[PDB]
Amino acid sequence: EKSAADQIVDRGMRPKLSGNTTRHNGAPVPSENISATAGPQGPNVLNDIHLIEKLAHFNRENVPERIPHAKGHGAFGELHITEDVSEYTKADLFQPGKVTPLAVRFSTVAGEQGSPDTWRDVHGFALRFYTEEGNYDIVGNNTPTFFLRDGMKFPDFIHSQKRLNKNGLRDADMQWDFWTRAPESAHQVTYLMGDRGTPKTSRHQDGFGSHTFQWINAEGKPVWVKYHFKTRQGWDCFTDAEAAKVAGENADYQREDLYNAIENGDFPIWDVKVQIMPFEDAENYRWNPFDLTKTWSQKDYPLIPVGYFILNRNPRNFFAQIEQIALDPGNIVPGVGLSPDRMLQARIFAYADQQRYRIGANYRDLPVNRPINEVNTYSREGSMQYIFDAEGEPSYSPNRYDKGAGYLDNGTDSSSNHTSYGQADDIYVNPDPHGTDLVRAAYVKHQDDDDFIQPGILYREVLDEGEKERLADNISNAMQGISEATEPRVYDYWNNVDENLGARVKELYLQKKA
Amino acid sequence: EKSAADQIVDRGMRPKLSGNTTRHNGAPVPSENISATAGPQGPNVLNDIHLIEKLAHFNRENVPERIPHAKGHGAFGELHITEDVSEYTKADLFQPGKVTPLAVRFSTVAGEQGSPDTWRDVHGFALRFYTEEGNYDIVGNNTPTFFLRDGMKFPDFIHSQKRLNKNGLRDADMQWDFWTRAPESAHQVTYLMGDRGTPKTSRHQDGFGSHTFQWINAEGKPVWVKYHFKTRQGWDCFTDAEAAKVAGENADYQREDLYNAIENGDFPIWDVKVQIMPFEDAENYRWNPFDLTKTWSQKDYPLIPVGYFILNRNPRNFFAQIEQIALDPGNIVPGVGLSPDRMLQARIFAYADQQRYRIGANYRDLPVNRPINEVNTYSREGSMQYIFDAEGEPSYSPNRYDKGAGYLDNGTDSSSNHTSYGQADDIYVNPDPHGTDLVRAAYVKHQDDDDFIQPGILYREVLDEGEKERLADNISNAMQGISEATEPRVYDYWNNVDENLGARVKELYLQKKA
Amino acid sequence: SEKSAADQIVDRGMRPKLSGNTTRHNGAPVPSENISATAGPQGPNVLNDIHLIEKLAHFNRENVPERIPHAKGHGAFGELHITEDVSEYTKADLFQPGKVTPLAVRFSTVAGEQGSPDTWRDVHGFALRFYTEEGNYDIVGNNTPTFFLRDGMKFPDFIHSQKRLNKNGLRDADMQWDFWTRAPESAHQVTYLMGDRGTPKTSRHQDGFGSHTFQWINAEGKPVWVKYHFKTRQGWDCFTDAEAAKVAGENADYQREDLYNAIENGDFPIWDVKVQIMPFEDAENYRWNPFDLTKTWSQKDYPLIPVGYFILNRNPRNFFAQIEQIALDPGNIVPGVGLSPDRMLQARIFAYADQQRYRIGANYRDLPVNRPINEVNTYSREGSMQYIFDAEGEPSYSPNRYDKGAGYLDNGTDSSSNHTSYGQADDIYVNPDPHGTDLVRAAYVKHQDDDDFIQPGILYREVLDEGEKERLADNISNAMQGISEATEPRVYDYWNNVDENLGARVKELYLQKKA
Ligand SMILES: NC(=O)C1=CN([C@@H]2O[C@H](COP(=O)(O)OP(=O)(O)OC[C@H]3O[C@@H](n4cnc5c(N)ncnc54)[C@H](OP(=O)(O)O)[C@@H]3O)[C@@H](O)[C@H]2O)C=CC1
Ligand SMILES: NC(=O)C1=CN([C@@H]2O[C@H](COP(=O)(O)OP(=O)(O)OC[C@H]3O[C@@H](n4cnc5c(N)ncnc54)[C@H](OP(=O)(O)O)[C@@H]3O)[C@@H](O)[C@H]2O)C=CC1
Ligand SMILES: NC(=O)C1=CN([C@@H]2O[C@H](COP(=O)(O)OP(=O)(O)OC[C@H]3O[C@@H](n4cnc5c(N)ncnc54)[C@H](OP(=O)(O)O)[C@@H]3O)[C@@H](O)[C@H]2O)C=CC1
Ligand code: HEM
Ligand code: HEM
Ligand code: HEM
Ligand SMILES: [Cl-]
Ligand SMILES: [Cl-]
Repeated sequence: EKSAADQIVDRGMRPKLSGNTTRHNGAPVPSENISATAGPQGPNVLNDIHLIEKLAHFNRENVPERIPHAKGHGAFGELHITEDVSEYTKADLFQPGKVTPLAVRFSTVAGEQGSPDTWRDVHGFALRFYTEEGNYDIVGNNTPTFFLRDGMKFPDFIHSQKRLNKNGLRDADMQWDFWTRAPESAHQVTYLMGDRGTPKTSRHQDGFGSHTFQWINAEGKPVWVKYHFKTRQGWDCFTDAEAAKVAGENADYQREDLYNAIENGDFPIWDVKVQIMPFEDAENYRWNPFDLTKTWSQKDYPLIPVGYFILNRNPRNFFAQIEQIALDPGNIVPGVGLSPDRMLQARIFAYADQQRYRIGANYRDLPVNRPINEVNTYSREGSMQYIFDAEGEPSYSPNRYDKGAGYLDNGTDSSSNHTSYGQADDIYVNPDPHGTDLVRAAYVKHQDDDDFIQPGILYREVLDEGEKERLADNISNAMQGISEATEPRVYDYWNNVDENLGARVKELYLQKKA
Repeated sequence: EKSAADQIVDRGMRPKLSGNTTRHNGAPVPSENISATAGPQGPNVLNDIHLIEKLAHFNRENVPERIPHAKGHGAFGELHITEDVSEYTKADLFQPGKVTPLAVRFSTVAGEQGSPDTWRDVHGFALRFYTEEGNYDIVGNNTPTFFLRDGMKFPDFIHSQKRLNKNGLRDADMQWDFWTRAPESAHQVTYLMGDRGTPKTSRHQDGFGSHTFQWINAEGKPVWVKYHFKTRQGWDCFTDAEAAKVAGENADYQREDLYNAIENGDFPIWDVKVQIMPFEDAENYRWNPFDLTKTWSQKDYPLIPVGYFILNRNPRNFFAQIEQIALDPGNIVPGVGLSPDRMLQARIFAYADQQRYRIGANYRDLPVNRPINEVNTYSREGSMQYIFDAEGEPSYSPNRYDKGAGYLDNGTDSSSNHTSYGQADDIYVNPDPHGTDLVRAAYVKHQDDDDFIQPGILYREVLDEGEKERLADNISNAMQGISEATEPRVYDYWNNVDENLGARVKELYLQKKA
Repeated sequence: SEKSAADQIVDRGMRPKLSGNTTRHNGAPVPSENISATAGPQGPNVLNDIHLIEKLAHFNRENVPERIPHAKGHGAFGELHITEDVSEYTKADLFQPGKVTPLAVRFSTVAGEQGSPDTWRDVHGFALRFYTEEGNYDIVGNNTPTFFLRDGMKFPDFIHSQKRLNKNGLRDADMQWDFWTRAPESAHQVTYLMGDRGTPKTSRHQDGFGSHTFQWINAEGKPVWVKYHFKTRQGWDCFTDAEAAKVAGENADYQREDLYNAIENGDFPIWDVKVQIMPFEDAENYRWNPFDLTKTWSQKDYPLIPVGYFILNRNPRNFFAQIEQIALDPGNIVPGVGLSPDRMLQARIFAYADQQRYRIGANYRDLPVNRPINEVNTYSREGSMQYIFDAEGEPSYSPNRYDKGAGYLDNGTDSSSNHTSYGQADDIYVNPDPHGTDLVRAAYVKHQDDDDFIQPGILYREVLDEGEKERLADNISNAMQGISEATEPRVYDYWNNVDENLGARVKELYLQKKA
């Protein structure tokens, strides 16, 4: 019952201790039960050192929860490569036969800590691979798409899914007012309002990178990729009513399920697959290949196998290793790049920015966040600096010593004299930008790009009749509480997805409005 | 539609705005919808100033939640004095005819920010009165008693009610292991496991100061007091099953109920009453009068009316005025004092300590935390200093200027030359300390002091047959999941409360188990 | 080389020497430390230069709140060696015969901020940590046997008066003297401060003192009162007022640099560790209140008793990580050591950890320099930046059904109900008579010779040589420059109260320099 992740999860852990407790300076604790007073009925004294230390540290246990994805849980495990994808990527963890330790965190989106796992919501599906060339995180979701195509709109969407400023209540009118006024949301809202909005567990859902990313091979050739993590346990979903019943019975149903499964040796597995779009295919694809609200059809780009991952290790300490994990899509490694997906580009900034605040400036030094290789950096100081460089090493580059600089640099000067390095392939090999100016512009318009065609295809060509009916039923449930002003916007929105769906949504909504 | 609290709840509020949005420097925002790129398909530029500002501030929305009592909600209103209690207290807010603005926050204890209002739990009942001699907070609960008599044990109790370190799950075995090994808990556990563990709303419960406090009149004469807030709406409780059903239907049931009631003009009212124990009655009472786990019998000390309070104003902004309120039992005013209740004495330190961290060093300056009178303090600086003293005023006392010093001081020197002020009645007029040394000691033992007699009396003399049966049923439900190691300890604990209760608890537990 | 017993401690958290190329904080290779990525050579900077943003953002977060007070300081590591038998007086492990214990020290000024000169006239901090087998024992002392105040309520007043005016950010002579003359309990320490010892040349050329009365308790539980004295083997060596001010401009880090260089060159500074020991029963009848910080115990009544020595033989590996982030705290006591009814000390026992929780973070105790050598067994958990955590599944509460344990007075299995009592809290201190049964705000118990002026008067009349007496008056009159006309007579009276001849000379010199 060993795990490749054991090295990682044992970092920072004390041995088992017994006898008597100590204060934080190591001195023996007199009592955990009775505080010191000036006479049995006299006042508490200021100098009960343990009392104050115990209370003060208790007072500082809590830290800001994530916004969004506050409610979550995770595990550790292993990635196993079983295919040869070296033609497409030089990324070390993806080379033939590689086995790489991993962490994963699953989550909901809108609710706070302690909110139920089985509220209808997207679920986060966020992986870290502790690779030989650094931590590579694929911070995904249980959906191949998402609600928006521009990060500028992300805080609007998340406030609309959270609580009204006046009274701290979540609100149907607000959710639908936003969604109908941001019709790019239709693809993901259709997915969310279906059966997959309420998966039973974290084990019984697929995961996806959602965004288009780039793979680059040893020769520098790029291809566009999408990640699919296909559950070996299978999709398994509650109905709307079932999900609510479970929310009241066990708000931590999914957290408990994953813990139990691993504790019992029932290790969940996902097959890792990719869609691969040749660089030359992108401009002419029927949909914009970088628009997050557009999936690539699997009839055009079938899933290609890479390997599998398995979760075989529960955390040693939930707070230290899961609450404090700092999963970040900007944690890329050689052989992997980004794309002109504006949502992705905003994310590459946003996660580390939040983590610097939520955890601290030195969050990268915490056991679960350190890579397996040594970090060679000129960064220094900051709050709670546990790790520091070898004595006397330089704080600046270029310098006259040997600590070094970037791989493009010579290590000895500032690259003046008009030195150029060229295309920043490590970010991504870019396609045509279609303009020479700083602009605020639409995405390049491809033949079938609109806000409604893909969820309409889902409804008309993929869903069975039971799925179609449950979708309409779920939507009409989610509509209860909207204002009269919002009603026709919602009718119009669903009509635009499909006129039969829209008709049925309105029919059921009106029956329930009573 | 007016409230005395209007002055307070309007502090910090912007006027209604329209037109277009602005950045935080006041410059016009170009778009809330589209971010700037270098070409339509080019990379996002670093200098989309609004994008980064919007994302970065979004990233910092969350702050540490309270530990404990994270999940709560509140309102504002008025305290009205209707009786003359000036013979007992000189406290300004309690003088005849006085009408004082108030805030209140209600809460659960164990769960985090998103957790259901209707989990079985104690409910917090925390009041601020914005008096002419400062903010006076009575930070109470919906129970006249509590689980412990020494603050040293408080973090143990709260960890036992929260989540296991390994897996983030709450745990029955942990809750009962602590409760039965800390049998002082029996009084409150009996109250908690009865109907009152699941009140339907915040309006349908009493509130209590719980601790013994002190009242001092204009002549300096002290009496011991306990606060009772008697609901005019009446106690109204869910069954165990009903509370869980509601948790799944609406995790914010009580928050929503209070908001709706006030919005609809159905203003909830509580009658404010006190028990008053003469200073000379304390040593000879059948129970220790300062032990939080001991209530004063209302047969011995009947409720004496003081006035009523009414909640007639919802917050303008929930986060700003409720999440950020810093309710603190150390917020006492002239005419009110403490007592040798060790729990109370620990609390007088603990709340401000947490608030300095949870909110910030300058939390007292936030609109909802400022008193109505001007604060004259030598404190200065700290993070986010909004309010500062008049230009050039001195930073130290004693000084040669006019800002002043304490009311006991002369305003000109340091009170050297062996100056004494005598008894610190503003803290409390103390009873005998029963010793001359710094000690860790039991409370003074009164005739009927033990851990079990009071809940036994509740069971044997107060509860009706349905209440007694539901109590046993609730306990046996809450026991599901305890280890075989814990079972006999729990059987014994309940037998100590009452032999018939204990027998029924074991009977129902064994029926439900396996 | 030169080994140190402190090597274990100072090596904690240190990376090996690295070469080749730099990496981002996720471990991926850095393309450039020189050029940022743009959309075309003359195009805009792109958002997704991940290294650029990470480098700038972590740079932006390098600074942390400096200490208030004692912001400007520096330190080293070394060894405590016991050479005498004091076991009849204390059971404290580090003080037992033959014991060798690793140590840290930080020296400092008081009023100035992080960038301010080491040689401004000021008290100097002398703060020791001993990494003992029974926990970290810190003696957070100063280079004076006394201090300005006898009640912690007044401490923030004194420190604001030594810092900057609220309106304009300037330090101010009038404010300093207005406070001192209105708080005449300050006279003892101000006399010490204004003499030669206000300007020691280096950290090595000054004594250290615990200042407060502490308590020692032996194996049988018998207490004695003690004061610590750390007697420099290098000897007191002081600048004049003029010399110190010149050095302040020439090298603001004169003392920091001196200590670094001394240790690098193998010139390890040493102090002899001694105590005054006052029998418990002597306390009530001493001519001065033995718990009043403004009162020293005469060495004629209580001579210095030798204990051992300490030596500084190791420079820090990283100044910020090991010195700026050290959390020295007088509340870090160990078995065999206790407190006393010195109200300044009692306030300090609260204040340091309180500031450190803010200045560093909730989990500051887990940083390499702050961890003891023994394992910490605590039910505390979580908090920001939790690096260290308990063994998997260990309980978070006591009493519990497992083995993690509780306090040494507890039984480990219940809450000590049923009216359990443990008795006198000797680990805090064996208390003397409290002289009352009520919560009060009261003077200290008045001993025969207690006043605010006799002790500095004795220093002036019986201890100082003629040169010291004259330089004292000259230094005081220099420090008075800038006081208001209102403050002048207060200062004249204050010095007259110390000694009429000193007062006359102070006024003479002050008026010569004013006009
Ligand atoms: N292309 C993609 O990456 C994905 C697309 N979709 C949706 O399917 C539509 C067609 O895509 P395309 O790949 O061309 O067609 P395909 O028929 O090849 O794929 C349809 C996909 O939809 C999934 N699916 C089945 N039931 C549901 C449901 N209740 N809710 C959400 N998804 C479900 C299928 O999973 P299964 O094989 O287990 O039946 C399958 O992955 C798209 O418009 C999109 O909305 C959904 C998931 C992935
Ligand atoms: N003394 C006090 O301040 C209080 C005591 N108690 C409990 O009552 C016992 C007797 O106290 P005493 O004042 O001498 O006797 P009393 O008969 O005068 O008061 C009994 C109290 O118990 C309340 N009560 C009724 N049902 C329940 C229940 N389901 N769960 C919890 N409380 C309930 C009553 O409320 P109501 O009048 O509305 O029926 C009343 O306030 C105590 O041992 C204590 O456990 C409870 C509340 C306050
Ligand atoms: N009792 C104590 O713990 C100390 C007292 N003092 C001062 O000395 C006075 C007499 O104390 P007592 O112990 O009875 O007499 P002692 O003669 O036994 O001791 C006098 C002390 O004063 C020190 N001293 C010498 N020059 C100066 C100076 N320039 N500035 C400050 N201190 C100096 C001496 O150091 P050295 O032996 O090297 O000459 C010695 O430690 C006290 O009122 C106090 O002000 C000062 C330091 C410690
Ligand atoms: C521009 C759009 C988005 C922005 C700005 C954004 C930003 C953030 C931030 C700041 C966090 C908190 C990170 C932390 O504090 O550790 C977060 C959490 C998370 N986000 Fe996003 N997000 C966006 C869209 C997405 C998308 C499209 C996905 C999936 C493809 C996603 C998946 C997740 C997941 C899984 C988490 C939780 C990670 C964990 O378990 O720790 N987000 N997001
Ligand atoms: C020694 C025992 C206790 C300690 C150390 C303690 C400490 C605390 C702390 C630190 C907070 C968070 C405050 C904040 O961050 O704003 C809190 C919340 C709270 N406590 Fe306690 N507590 C104790 C027992 C009690 C008792 C006996 C009562 C009732 C009589 C009580 C009622 C409350 C309430 C109502 C809140 C939430 C206040 C709000 O709504 O903001 N606590 N407690
Ligand atoms: C009631 C009076 C006093 C209070 C409230 C007080 C409080 C403090 C605080 C809060 C710090 C900053 C600690 C940190 O953040 O690490 C500090 C620094 C310091 N204090 Fe005090 N102090 C008092 C009097 C004294 C006395 C009498 C002495 C010496 C006997 C002393 C010696 C020091 C030293 C040496 C430092 C710097 C420690 C270091 O180098 O890190 N203080 N003081
Ligand atoms: Cl920040
Ligand atoms: Cl803090």
